[PDB]
Amino acid sequence: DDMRGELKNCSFNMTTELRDKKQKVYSLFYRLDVVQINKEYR
Amino acid sequence: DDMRGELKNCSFNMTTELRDKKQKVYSLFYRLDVVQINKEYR
Amino acid sequence: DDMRGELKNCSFNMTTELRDKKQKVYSLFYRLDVVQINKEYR
Amino acid sequence: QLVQSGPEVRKPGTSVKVSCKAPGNTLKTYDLHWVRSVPGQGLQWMGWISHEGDKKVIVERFKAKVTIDWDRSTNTAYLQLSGLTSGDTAVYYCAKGSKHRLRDYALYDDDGALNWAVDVDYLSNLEFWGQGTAVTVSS
Amino acid sequence: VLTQSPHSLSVTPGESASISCKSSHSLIHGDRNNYLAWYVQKPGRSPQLLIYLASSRASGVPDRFSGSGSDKDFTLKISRVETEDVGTYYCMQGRESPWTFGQGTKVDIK
Ligand SMILES: *[C@@H]1O[C@H](CO)[C@@H](O[C@@H]2O[C@H](CO)[C@@H](O[C@@H]3O[C@H](CO[C@H]4O[C@H](CO[C@H]5O[C@H](CO)[C@@H](O)[C@H](O)[C@@H]5O)[C@@H](O)[C@H](O[C@H]5O[C@H](CO)[C@@H](O)[C@H](O)[C@@H]5O)[C@@H]4O)[C@@H](O)[C@H](O[C@H]4O[C@H](CO)[C@@H](O)[C@H](O)[C@@H]4O)[C@@H]3O)[C@H](O)[C@H]2NC(C)=O)[C@H](O)[C@H]1NC(C)=O
Ligand SMILES: *[C@@H]1O[C@H](CO)[C@@H](O[C@@H]2O[C@H](CO)[C@@H](O[C@@H]3O[C@H](CO[C@H]4O[C@H](CO)[C@@H](O)[C@H](O)[C@@H]4O)[C@@H](O)[C@H](O[C@H]4O[C@H](CO)[C@@H](O)[C@H](O)[C@@H]4O[C@H]4O[C@H](CO)[C@@H](O)[C@H](O)[C@@H]4O)[C@@H]3O)[C@H](O)[C@H]2NC(C)=O)[C@H](O)[C@H]1NC(C)=O
Ligand SMILES: *[C@@H]1O[C@H](CO)[C@@H](O[C@@H]2O[C@H](CO)[C@@H](O[C@@H]3O[C@H](CO[C@H]4O[C@H](CO)[C@@H](O)[C@H](O)[C@@H]4O)[C@@H](O)[C@H](O[C@H]4O[C@H](CO)[C@@H](O)[C@H](O)[C@@H]4O)[C@@H]3O)[C@H](O)[C@H]2NC(C)=O)[C@H](O)[C@H]1NC(C)=O
Repeated sequence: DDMRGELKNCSFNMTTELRDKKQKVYSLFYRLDVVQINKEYR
Repeated sequence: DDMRGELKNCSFNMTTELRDKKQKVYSLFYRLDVVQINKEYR
Repeated sequence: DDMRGELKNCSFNMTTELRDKKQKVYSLFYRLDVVQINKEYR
Repeated sequence: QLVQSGPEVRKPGTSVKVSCKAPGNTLKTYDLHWVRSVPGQGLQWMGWISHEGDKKVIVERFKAKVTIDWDRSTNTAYLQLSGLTSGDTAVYYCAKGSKHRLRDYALYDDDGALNWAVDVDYLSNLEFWGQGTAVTVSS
Repeated sequence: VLTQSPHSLSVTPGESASISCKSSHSLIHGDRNNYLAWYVQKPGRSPQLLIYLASSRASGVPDRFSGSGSDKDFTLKISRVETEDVGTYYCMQGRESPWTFGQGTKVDIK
């Protein structure tokens, strides 16, 4: 119950070894560590 | 009459704090700092 | 006969003086300096 | 105006070819579209191949049997049909139009360059149309 | 997918007719551009354009043709019609690929 909203998946885009091609890289982050701007975060 | 054409109102594009977005930003530049390539200067 | 494929004529899209437009630019590279993925090399 | 190849009759099973020509080379910046007009059933969009040569979109419903080519040197649009069933017995029109290549999500770099951009393009209009070529398939 | 109403029309010459193309999606890219255009096909003739982006007519079409709308509701209000305006009408949406026609509205003089 204490982790309701305490972790975020926060998948986002990046550039691969080639600066032209794209790569959709997913990660993990803590709620205290991102800010809202589904719902986008930075 | 002295400062006719010695100040340029230039609007352009900039990378914002994030990167997936860009912003339209206007500024004032002295004529001695810009050169032609409204008109496109650099 | 000793340069069969040793030299590669590679062209890319390096940015021009101003960081907004791409320009097609060619160069020569040694085969030991490129890796395949005409074809695509990095 | 535009010119299209004359009316054609084909036995079902083989392929057919249609040529759309511009007068000289006055229409090169405009993009190319192909449309079909089954009588009493409205009009369908065959596809398009753009003008810079970076797009080749053909609707999946006709993807297997229809090919669209553009010869730059002669400035000629080529439409190839393979199945040539009873449903293809209709009038095919070559259209020249313009699009809007908007810039959607783009990944600028730290120094300010452009790593990549989807820059999906939107169809705007089809100003110029061919006279229409009738293709008749009979068994 | 796209539709429009009424399916068929019959208006006395000299009057004004209005046909509405109902879409199924936003049909707006940013806020103002409305990537929907009108195409008219005369009997036994290649279709002719009347108005692109649902806002502005092209060069070579008179003032009679006029289309306007937003979001998903777009109407063309053809005013002061004559015998040269009888034919079928279609609406192209370029907002989403693949781009499709309509089912056609056949206008007739009443
Ligand atoms: C990494 O980069 C990729 C780029 O490849 C990026 O992908 C985008 O992802 C978002 C979110 O998934 C997509 O946004 C969805 O768009 C749906 C419809 O998109 C149409 O319109 C797009 C342009 O409209 C956008 O921009 C305008 C102007 O700013 C704005 O008004 C709109 O609201 C919208 O934000 C257009 O680019 C897009 O084109 C795709 O399809 C065509 C046709 O196949 C193809 O040719 C293109 O190549 C492209 O694939 C399409 O035409 C929209 O329905 C959806 O709406 C959501 O919310 C509503 C309401 O809650 C829900 O009802 C709905 O179900 C959805 O959940 C949403 O807005 C965006 O379109 C993608 N971009 C592209 C180019 O595909 C990733 O997000 C990046 N990763 C990040 C940022 O982490
Ligand atoms: C900062 O970054 C923004 C990013 O958005 C950028 O704005 C955009 O710039 C691009 C680049 O020009 C614009 O793309 C053009 O858009 C026009 C339509 O513009 C009208 O409509 C929009 C709304 O949709 C209005 O906002 C705008 O004010 C105008 O009223 C298109 O018509 C253009 O298409 C032509 O070019 C394409 C390739 O780029 C071709 O594929 C296409 O066929 C068109 O061809 C044209 O040129 C041919 C010759 O090359 C000619 O023969 C044809 O007849 C035709 O004229 C083009 O896609 C885009 O609209 C801008 N706005 C947005 C929201 O994206 C800023 O410019 C930038 N600031 C800088 C760099 O200082
Ligand atoms: C630097 O930037 C320039 C432009 O800014 C790039 O030049 C264009 O690059 C694109 C690639 O993104 C090229 O597009 C591709 O062209 C291929 C050429 O194919 C020829 O042969 C086929 C038959 O096999 C013909 O049908 C075709 O008309 C051509 O005559 C196409 O085959 C490619 O099509 C594939 O992709 C499209 C979508 O992109 C699909 O719809 C297709 O089904 C198919 O899968 C593609 O269209 C384009 O031709 C280039 N133009 C020019 C003038 O160079 C440079 O590539 C870029 N360079 C670098 C290093 O970044």
